[PDB]
Amino acid sequence: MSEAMASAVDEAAFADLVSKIQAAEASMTDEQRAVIDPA
Amino acid sequence: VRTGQPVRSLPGPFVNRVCLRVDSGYRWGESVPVAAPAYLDAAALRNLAEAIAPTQAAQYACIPALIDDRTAIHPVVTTPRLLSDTVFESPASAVVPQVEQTFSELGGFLARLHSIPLERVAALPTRTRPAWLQAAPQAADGIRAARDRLDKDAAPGIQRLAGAGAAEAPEVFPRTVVHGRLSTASCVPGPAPRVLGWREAGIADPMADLAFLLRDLVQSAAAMGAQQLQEQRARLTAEGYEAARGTQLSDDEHTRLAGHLASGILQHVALRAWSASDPEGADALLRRAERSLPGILGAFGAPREVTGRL
Ligand SMILES: [Br-]
Ligand SMILES: [Br-]
Ligand SMILES: [Cl-]
Ligand code: NA
Repeated sequence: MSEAMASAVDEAAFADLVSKIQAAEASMTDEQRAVIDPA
Repeated sequence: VRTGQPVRSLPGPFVNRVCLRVDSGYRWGESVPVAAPAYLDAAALRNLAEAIAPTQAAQYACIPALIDDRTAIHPVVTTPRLLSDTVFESPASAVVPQVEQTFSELGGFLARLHSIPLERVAALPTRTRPAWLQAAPQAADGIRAARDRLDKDAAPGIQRLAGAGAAEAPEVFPRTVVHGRLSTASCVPGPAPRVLGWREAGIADPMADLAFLLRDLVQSAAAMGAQQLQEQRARLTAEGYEAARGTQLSDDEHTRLAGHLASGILQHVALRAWSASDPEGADALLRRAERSLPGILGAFGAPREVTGRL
C-alpha cells in the first residue's frame, strides 16, 4: 500500500472505532451500563 | 473536548485505540483489524473477569465488553491519561509521586494476577506467542525475517539474553494467567490505577508480563534519555511484585524475564525496520537499547548471572 492508501485505511479504521464507541455509549441501557460501569 | 467526542487516538500496527469523553468519565475502545480466534472472545473475557473478581486484582482490572468480534469497549475511567504519557515525557516535567507509585502498584497487581489458579480460568488459551502475532502469522514471519537481518554486532548482550541465555532456564515452571499486553500505554496512572486491554490475556510465563512492562522503560530511556527515572520505575515494579508475592525472583525467573525483555526489544526494532522500511534507524534504536538495558535490569534486581551476559 502507498502512503495515501495507508492513510486512507487508518482514517477509516479510526473513524469506524469512534462511531462504534459513540453508538454503544448512546444506546446502552441503564441495566447494561450497570454491568459495565459498577459503583 | 466535548462529551461524546474522542480525546485520544492511539493507532498501532496491531490494535487501534480511542478514548471517548462521556458524561460519566472517559471510555476506552479498541479495535483489531481482523477477527481472529487468538483474541479473547466474550466468554473468555467473562471467565477471566469472574476469576479476578474475588481477588485483590479486581480493583485494577478494567476488562472490556465486546461490541463485535473486532471491537471492545471498556468500563469508564476517571482520566484520559496513561502511564506512558509520563514514561515517554519529553521534555521533563515535575515528578508526580502518585504517578510514580503506579509502578509499585502494578507490580503488586501482577503478582496477584499471576496467583489466580489455572483451574479458575478454563477458557483461557495457552499463549505460545503474542495474540497479535498468532492472529497475523505473515507479520510474525516478516518480523522474524527482519530480526534475522539485524546486525548481530549492534547489541551482542541483547542477543545473548534473547538466545543462548534464555534457553538455559528450565522449561518446567508454573504457567500463570498473563495480561499479555502490559505496556505502560495500557495503564491508567494512580491513584487508583487501572489496567486496560485484556484481549491478549491467556496462560503463559508470568515473567513475560513483567518484561513487556519493562520494555517501555528501556525504549524510553534510550529514546528520551531519562535513564535514572526509568531505572527507579523498574526498581519500584520489582519491589511491588516481590512484596506482594512474598518471595524474591529466582535466578531462573530473572533469566526468563531478561530473555523476554531482550526478545521484545529485538521484535520492536525489527518491526520498525520492516514496518517502515528503515533498517538503519532500527539499528540506531538497537544500539541505544543495548546501552540502556543493563541499568534497567540491574535496578530490577537481576543477578550477575543475567547481567554478566551484558
Ligand atoms: Br466482559
Ligand atoms: Br512481539
Ligand atoms: Cl526498544
Ligand atoms: Na542460577
